[PDB]
Amino acid sequence: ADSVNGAKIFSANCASCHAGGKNLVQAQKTLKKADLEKYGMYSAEAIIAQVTNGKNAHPAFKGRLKPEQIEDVAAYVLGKADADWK
Ligand code: HEC
Repeated sequence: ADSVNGAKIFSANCASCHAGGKNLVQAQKTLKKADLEKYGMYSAEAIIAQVTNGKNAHPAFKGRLKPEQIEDVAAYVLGKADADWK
């Protein structure tokens, strides 16, 4: 997958709710590494799944994003989390 492209996908599709790796509307569930771990989301497969089909009422992106773009934003998210969202 492509982290750098994922940044772009993230800015257009995720950052409204997850700016800075945070969660503007549900502060308990951010994209920081510790919160991803807590919720069993610290993996590309988990993130892809969440974003694709959107369960837990999460926005679903299958309609508007290609698989490859979903893979890309997931790798982006994991990279950022590892870097503590800079
Ligand atoms: C609001 C309109 C959102 C947009 C757009 C996206 N996300 Fe989101 N995300 C949102 C909420 C309200 C929650 C918490 C409830 C839940 O379903 O988990 C989340 C959570 C996530 C998580 C899990 C974070 C954690 O458990 O700590 C991930 C990994 C996630 N969101 C990823 C993500 C991505 C990649 C997005 C764009 C493609 C995206 N979200 C958009 C709300 C909203």
